[PDB]
Amino acid sequence: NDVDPIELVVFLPALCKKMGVPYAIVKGKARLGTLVNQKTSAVAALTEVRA
Amino acid sequence: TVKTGIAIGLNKGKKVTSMTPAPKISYKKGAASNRTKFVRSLVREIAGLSPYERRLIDLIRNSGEKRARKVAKKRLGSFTRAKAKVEEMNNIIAASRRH
Amino acid sequence: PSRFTKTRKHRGHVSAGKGRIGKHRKHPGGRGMAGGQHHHRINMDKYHPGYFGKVGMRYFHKQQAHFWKPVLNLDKLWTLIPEDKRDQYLKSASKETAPVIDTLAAGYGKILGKGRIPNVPVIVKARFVSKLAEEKIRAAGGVVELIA
Amino acid sequence: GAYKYLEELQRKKQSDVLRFLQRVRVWEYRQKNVIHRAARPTRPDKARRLGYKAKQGFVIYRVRVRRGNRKRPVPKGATYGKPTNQGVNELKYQRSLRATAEERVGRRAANLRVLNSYWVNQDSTYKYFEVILVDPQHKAIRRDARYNWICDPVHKHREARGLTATGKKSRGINKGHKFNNTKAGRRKTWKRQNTLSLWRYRK
Amino acid sequence: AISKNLPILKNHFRKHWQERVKVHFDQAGKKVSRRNARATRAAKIAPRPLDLLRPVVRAPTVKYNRKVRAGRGFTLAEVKAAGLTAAYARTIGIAVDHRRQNRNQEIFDANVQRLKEYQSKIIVFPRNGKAPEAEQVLSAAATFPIAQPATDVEARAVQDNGESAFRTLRLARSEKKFRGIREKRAREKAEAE
RNA sequence: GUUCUUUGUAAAGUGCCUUCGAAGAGUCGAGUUGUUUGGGAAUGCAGCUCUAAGUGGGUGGUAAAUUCCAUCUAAAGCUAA
RNA sequence: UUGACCUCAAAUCAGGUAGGAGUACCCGCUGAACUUAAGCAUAUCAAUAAGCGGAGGAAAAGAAACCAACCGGGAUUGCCUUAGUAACGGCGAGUGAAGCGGCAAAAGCUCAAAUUUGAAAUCUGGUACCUUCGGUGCCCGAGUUGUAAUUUGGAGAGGG
Ligand SMILES: [K+]
Ligand SMILES: [K+]
Ligand SMILES: [Mg+2]
Ligand SMILES: [Mg+2]
Ligand SMILES: [Mg+2]
Ligand SMILES: [Mg+2]
Ligand SMILES: [Mg+2]
Ligand SMILES: [Mg+2]
Ligand SMILES: [Mg+2]
Ligand SMILES: [Mg+2]
Ligand SMILES: [Mg+2]
Ligand SMILES: [Mg+2]
Ligand SMILES: [Mg+2]
Ligand SMILES: [Mg+2]
Ligand SMILES: [Mg+2]
Ligand SMILES: [Mg+2]
Ligand SMILES: [Mg+2]
Ligand SMILES: [Mg+2]
Ligand SMILES: [Mg+2]
Ligand SMILES: [Mg+2]
Ligand SMILES: [Mg+2]
Ligand SMILES: [Mg+2]
Ligand SMILES: [Mg+2]
Ligand SMILES: [Mg+2]
Repeated sequence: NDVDPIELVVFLPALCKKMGVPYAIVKGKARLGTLVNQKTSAVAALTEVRA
Repeated sequence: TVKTGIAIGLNKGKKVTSMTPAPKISYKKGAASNRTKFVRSLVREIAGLSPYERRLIDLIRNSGEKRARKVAKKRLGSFTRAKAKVEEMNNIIAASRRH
Repeated sequence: PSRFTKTRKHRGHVSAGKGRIGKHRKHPGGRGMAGGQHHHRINMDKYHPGYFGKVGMRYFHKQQAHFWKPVLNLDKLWTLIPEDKRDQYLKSASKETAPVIDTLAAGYGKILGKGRIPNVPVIVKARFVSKLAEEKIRAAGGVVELIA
Repeated sequence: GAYKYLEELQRKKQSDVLRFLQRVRVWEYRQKNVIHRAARPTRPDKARRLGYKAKQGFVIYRVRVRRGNRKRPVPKGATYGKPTNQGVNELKYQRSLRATAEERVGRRAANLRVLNSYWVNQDSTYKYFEVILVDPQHKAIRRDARYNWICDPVHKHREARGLTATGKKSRGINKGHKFNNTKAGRRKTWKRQNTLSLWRYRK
Repeated sequence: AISKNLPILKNHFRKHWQERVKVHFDQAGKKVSRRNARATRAAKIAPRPLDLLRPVVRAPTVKYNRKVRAGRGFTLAEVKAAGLTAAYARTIGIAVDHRRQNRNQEIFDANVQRLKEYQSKIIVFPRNGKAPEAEQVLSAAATFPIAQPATDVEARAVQDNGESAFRTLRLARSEKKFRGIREKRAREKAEAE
């Protein structure tokens, strides 16, 4: 929710809504970066999850 | 399009055996590109209309396409661009409530 | 060669042939084409009638190659044939095996009909032909074939 | 990718979202210094199109340039010449505000090379540009054969010589009949056309 | 300064023309230098004819379309029909022009034929072989000279049919001059309510 | 040229079938102003205002509407003689 | 309370870089007037002198949003022409290109926009060692707001 140039992600909710992909706007590109071993990540996706 | 063999008239020129070269991939720079269509549709749905586009839709619905095209030619460059913009705006109007 | 000029002969004569009364001053009548309408009007009108004003319509971006069309008169019509073959073509003025002359390959665009040609058939390939040129070529038993 | 969406979105500049962002960002740029380092491109897709890469040695600078005409700097409007030269207030500075921006940025970061620049914002007083510069001393640039061309001394201050995109545009460097005056260089063409060529055996 | 009966002259020397006066004193020095450069370039490159094989091509602008001349490079179609790839042709000494297109089978066939002749008259040295020194010939243009195509025969039978070629030209020109007016007249005569 | 290397089941090219084919925006373009050009209802450049499209766009040296055609592919970049 | 992130700072922090000179030629900006027009204001001189910024051994331009209208040519540059011509111009004085053609020299190309996604495969730096215009290992860091590979319209890519 804190991407400093916001145009990078403003179309993401609409893209996810058009393609029927669940999306959540969540606090922290820093938190997503900790998720993916980066400083910031600005997105985090799950395509396959274990059974 | 065949030359007539003489140096004057409509299809003047020498009769040469034609070949029809293979089409260049240029001449298709403004091509269809389903990707562009999808991206442009999404951006058109997330960004709204521009203020002059809103004024143009209003003019189409309240004063007619000739007034709308006059205003669109004043706004954009040329008459061809005005025509295309007015067709796009009335396509928007047709996709709108008057489906 | 300076030793043959009259300025070597004017050495010792004060005015250098330019006169004592009207000397050689800088530009007594103006520079270049000055005063062509005011104090050089007589010299403009005599020896240059038509110099001032406009006479026709303009042509933006004219290309001379569009108008390239060299004219060959009928009076030659045979210098395009090689000298050696010309004698045996003049002899045996046959409607068959008539010499073919590519006037475009020779570098001409229109065949005109000034002179007169011998009474021998010739196949003239040209881009354009004068009416009388074609009439004379046909009267000589030849033909004009249009090319481009 | 997202760069296609960025490119399409940046073309809707009078949409509500881009108008809001334009206002907020123009206020922020006006609050910052006239020339100041930008931490990242404001338009990363535009920077990529103009040759920026997100690696060490690529630098973004934001620059503010005064809008309007070039007033003739003569004292009291007196030009001391013929009336055809008396003009002071409608003279137009045959060089872009973008060129002025990137020249000032290059003078500030003289150790870098101006690769390109792009418009980011404007108000009535100012036009705002982001200048992409390359560090020709950085080893990531001196290697990486795609970019070490700009390390060559022939590319020193190409923004000051008009060798960037806006420089070539203002110099009129384009092909065809519309650019006969300026195809190989205006003054070079003029010298060629005003040279008297005299051979040994005069023609 | 308008004197006696003389043609009006237009000598353009009202600028500082003496600041730009190129006298080609170096014509002979530059010719010697061009010959020296040709010699060292020939010695530098492998036995190789100092220039690329150029295609045959028709000049534009009817002033010159009657003649044929060397072009920039062989078209992609010509190279493919000669059996080469453009990259390999460029490496074995054929100029390739991606811009030029083939709409003339005569020129296309001629260029394919001179490409085949070039391939049959060149020896390509293997990168890891011996290929004994093969007596470099300096000119590919002299080896494969551009020939002007012959169109007709020296003598032929007169086949006059009474068509009056002058009249044919007049009628072609008149048809062009009135094509649009007659087209609009036939547009307005198809009214039929 | 001579010799250790052996690169590498890595890399490249080539035929056919099929689905595609992303191609640069305050930019093009337009108005106006100034300058400039041989460029003349406006050659380039620049300021301000307007501001595109995608079988699109630019050009085709007389402004405009209409219908075609031709030719290239901008708004990013390197390059010896 | 602790740990990040973003942005912004500081250090005589580690390593670098810029300035100035020259300036014949080169790339731009800025920019006259004398002069010519037998006066003079548009024009001319001149898109020149002076002023300013910026390079190299050459620079610039350069692989077509070109020229054309042909039976089509095919990056750029330069020469001979085109041509004192088309055109511009108190249509006055004056100015004034370009296409073709011959020749010199020739050379072609690469990014952006693509999911590597079964594996950031990318790179600066520090350090140890070495065969030191660099290499390897290790370690921080840069980087997913995208660094590699793959493609550049002449194409080309994914599948068989
Ligand atoms: K006298
Ligand atoms: K002055
Ligand atoms: Mg005496
Ligand atoms: Mg005396
Ligand atoms: Mg950084
Ligand atoms: Mg100003
Ligand atoms: Mg492009
Ligand atoms: Mg000026
Ligand atoms: Mg380009
Ligand atoms: Mg360059
Ligand atoms: Mg230190
Ligand atoms: Mg003087
Ligand atoms: Mg005077
Ligand atoms: Mg006087
Ligand atoms: Mg006076
Ligand atoms: Mg000076
Ligand atoms: Mg030096
Ligand atoms: Mg040199
Ligand atoms: Mg260079
Ligand atoms: Mg290209
Ligand atoms: Mg060319
Ligand atoms: Mg002449
Ligand atoms: Mg002039
Ligand atoms: Mg490949």
